Amino acid sequence: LHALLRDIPAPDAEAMARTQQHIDGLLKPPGSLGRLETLAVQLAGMPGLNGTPQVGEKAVLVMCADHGVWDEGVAVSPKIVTAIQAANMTRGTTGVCVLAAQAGAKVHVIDVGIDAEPIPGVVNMRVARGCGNIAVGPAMSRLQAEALLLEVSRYTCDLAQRGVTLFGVGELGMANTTPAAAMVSVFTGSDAKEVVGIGANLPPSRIDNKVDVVRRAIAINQPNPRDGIDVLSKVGGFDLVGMTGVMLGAARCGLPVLLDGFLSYSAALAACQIAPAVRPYLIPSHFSAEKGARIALAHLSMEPYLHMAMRLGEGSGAALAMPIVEAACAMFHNMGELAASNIVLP
Amino acid sequence: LHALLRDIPAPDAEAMARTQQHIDGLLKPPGSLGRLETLAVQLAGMPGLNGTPQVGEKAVLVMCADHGVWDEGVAVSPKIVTAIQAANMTRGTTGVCVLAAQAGAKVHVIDVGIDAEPIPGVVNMRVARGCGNIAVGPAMSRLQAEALLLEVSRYTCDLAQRGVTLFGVGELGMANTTPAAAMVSVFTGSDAKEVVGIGANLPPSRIDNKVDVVRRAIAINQPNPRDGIDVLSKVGGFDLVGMTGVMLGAARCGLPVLLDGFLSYSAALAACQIAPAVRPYLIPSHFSAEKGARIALAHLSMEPYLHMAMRLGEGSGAALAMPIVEAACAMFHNMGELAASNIVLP
Ligand SMILES: O=C(O)c1cccnc1
Ligand SMILES: O=C(O)c1cccnc1
Repeated sequence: LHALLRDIPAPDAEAMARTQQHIDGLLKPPGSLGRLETLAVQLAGMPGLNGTPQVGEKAVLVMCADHGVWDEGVAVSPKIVTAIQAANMTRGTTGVCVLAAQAGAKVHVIDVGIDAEPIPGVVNMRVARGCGNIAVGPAMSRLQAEALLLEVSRYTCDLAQRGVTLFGVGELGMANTTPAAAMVSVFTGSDAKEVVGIGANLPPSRIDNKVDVVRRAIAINQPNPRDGIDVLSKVGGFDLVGMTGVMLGAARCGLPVLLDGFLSYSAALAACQIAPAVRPYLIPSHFSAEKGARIALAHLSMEPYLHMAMRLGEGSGAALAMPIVEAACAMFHNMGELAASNIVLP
Repeated sequence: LHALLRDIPAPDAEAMARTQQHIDGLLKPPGSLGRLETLAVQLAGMPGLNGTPQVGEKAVLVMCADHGVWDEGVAVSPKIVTAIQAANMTRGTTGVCVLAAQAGAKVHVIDVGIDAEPIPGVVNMRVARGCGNIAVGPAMSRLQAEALLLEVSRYTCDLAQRGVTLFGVGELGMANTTPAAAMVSVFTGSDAKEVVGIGANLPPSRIDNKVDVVRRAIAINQPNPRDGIDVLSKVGGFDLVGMTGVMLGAARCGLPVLLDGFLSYSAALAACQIAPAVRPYLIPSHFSAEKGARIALAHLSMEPYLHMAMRLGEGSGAALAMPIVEAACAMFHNMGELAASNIVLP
């Protein structure tokens, strides 16, 4: 693990300078394609990409797990929905499934801690049958967190060996917006009231209780904001841990990862805390409708491309942004050049 | 023309109610897919769509024309770029071409007033060799404007007869951000300083002159803000007119149109002024980097989906948003149902 973190490659400034120059020569006013240009250059700096903006195979990794905090009445969805939906993920009927198919991406469902019998067809990396209730103690042990990070990290880099060049991260876990909010509060230094949202249609009344639960989790566990693993293990969850693991894995592999929504932002804060070298590999997708999204994004210094008021999760926003990534590549490789048309701009 | 405007269909409230209900039953918390849901319902109300969110063939119509106002020093691109780029549109090397191909859309290049010899391969609907210089008089005659509207309108609806279900609008015309700004100022009641941008890399110094040119255009022509055709003919251009015509055509045909950037917003204001019935058929794509974009969008009451800081034009933003439209359709048709999984949410 220390190794892993040690070996995360820096971005290739040389490939990036070459990309920039190429882009500037394209058939358009310089910088006119804005964020599409910046993205392309960003991709070019990624070592696993072979010095150019490219997209080969695509995969969305969905981390599923249950949370003990569900018992605190912080979620209106029945707990069993985690297991049901995970199964549905196998049949291609879920939101992420439909969107991924549209993007030509494959979905990998990973069980990191569902509180139910094993689901056939789902990748088994189960830590336990749901994590501890963060309101009265830690979600899991440091060991458990570190092990899972390692395991998902490897699984991720391994997919690279098989042609995957672009990853997307997602989750599934009833009540997971609670630990997500706690992490955000901790890493950001924001008060819980500011970052706690309605999650999956939590009624406005019930909010207060959610905020109190978050506060309790923090007071009780005293996670250290300077230690991302500390935070994850104390006030996070298996699903959140697995997401951070995908990010660590892609980075080590020198490949890009598309974030999803709120849950993903929380995992991204932790990953960046654990290894700042991770940052350049992350790509935002959309702007989550969750209340604490703006704050989380600000701390990551990211501006998402899509404003869809989405708040489903599962990696649906990541899938939806994949075509954008491919567009930056198409632009880069298929557009004609100014010089060739004899166009000279001041 | 009065006919045409007369026959624009209202949206189908019945299909819309049916869509909403179907969406609510999908495998996700209600309203969790946000804007993707709203879009789907919007499409379902479009009569040319057959009561459901569907996307058959896609087309981007690019209206090319030159402007006499170029002589006022309001643009740094050589005038000839309009003709060059129009030709390039035929070879598939431009920005819109590359993006449309990625979206599986076909690009139709239409010459409505390029100041050069006819370009083989380009649809010929040329009004004149560039429009009049709005700084000292009107861009064209009311007759000319009305005729072009009619002609493009028909061309548009005709494509429908051949399987096109989704249109995208674009333009190409050196100096066109000047008339675009004038229209925006007029329709919005905003002062020119607020809506005049740098267009295609106009140097900061040169701005002042651009603002003065806009003001002059307005003082001199006295366009009537309550008459969209009046405004288009006086302080618009052929390209702008053609774009409005596509919008009128799609609406009459009861089909959706994806807007592009700043130039497109200006055309949309005019179309809406001419026929409010047009509004429900319009779909924003991205948030143009042009200074006056926020104001124009506010008046159209639209919030774009994409924030890419783009400012190329040609219909590139429209092409980039097409996958989003298809996503709303995929969601609608391919997702599983709550009831089927025995999921009950309060
Ligand atoms: O932003 C998300 O991904 C999200 C928000 C609420 C509930 N589930 C997921
Ligand atoms: O927003 C646009 O479409 C645009 C802005 C500047 C120059 N050309 C096009």
